[PDB]
Amino acid sequence: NTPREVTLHFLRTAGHPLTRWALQRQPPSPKQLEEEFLKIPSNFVSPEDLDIPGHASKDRYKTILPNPQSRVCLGRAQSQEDGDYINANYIRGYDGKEKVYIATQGPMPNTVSDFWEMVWQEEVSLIVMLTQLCVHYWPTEEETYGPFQIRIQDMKECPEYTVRQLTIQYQEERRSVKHILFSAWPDHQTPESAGPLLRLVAEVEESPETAAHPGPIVVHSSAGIGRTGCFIATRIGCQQLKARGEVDILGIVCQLRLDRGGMIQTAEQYQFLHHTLALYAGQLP
Repeated sequence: NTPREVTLHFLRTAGHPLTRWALQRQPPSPKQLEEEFLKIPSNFVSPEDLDIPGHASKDRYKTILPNPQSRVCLGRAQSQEDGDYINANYIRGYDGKEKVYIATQGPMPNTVSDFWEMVWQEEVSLIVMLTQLCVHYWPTEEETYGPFQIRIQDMKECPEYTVRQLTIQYQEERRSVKHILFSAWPDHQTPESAGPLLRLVAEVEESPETAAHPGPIVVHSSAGIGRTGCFIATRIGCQQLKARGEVDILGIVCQLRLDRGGMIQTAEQYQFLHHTLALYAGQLP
């Protein structure tokens, strides 16, 4: 037994299944949830676990690093660019389905081109952005980012988020990307309430998946783990509730940390998950 095998074994086997009923009517107590959250290992990687020269200039935070086993590598198919590094991980969706999301930090001014390279390479058609009133990496009208031309076709303000219809063109090929900006979500905090979050999840679910093999949904926030983690854990929890009438929230969080260290930052965020999914249960047939 080493520290890492202990970590991996916990994340791989821990679980606390909650029926619709137990979720709505008899959840674990706030104290039980705090103690449970604290037992979940972070699965952060040490800087000694990435061998990527000069990656630090492309990280917003020195301690929040992409796990190499699930890291998104930039193959540079479209650029004369240098190495393969972006702080972003592939995230498994419902039932362990691969590459349903890419959790990444919001672009820094020097990684905007890398972010757009990733959107192209991975055939991303949906971006979910979580923020509070981070750069303006999309254009007002039209901008070129490296080899890519991005144009905004439409901008629609909803009560809780702004939906932008964008296009990305490389050479002859121009793709549609839907962009959803959800504000009023501070880092290390929860949304103001669960309703706006559930309506964000519904907005994502109702987005048209035209592709034969759909790309990953890009979810980002400042660090790419707290608000990013809450969002993705909420969607997966809704999916489990709807398909099976139960949710294993502890398992969901553990599975997300296998994909990217530190997903879901606070016990309060973890408690809000339970609260949010208790509400979603009530919408169910």
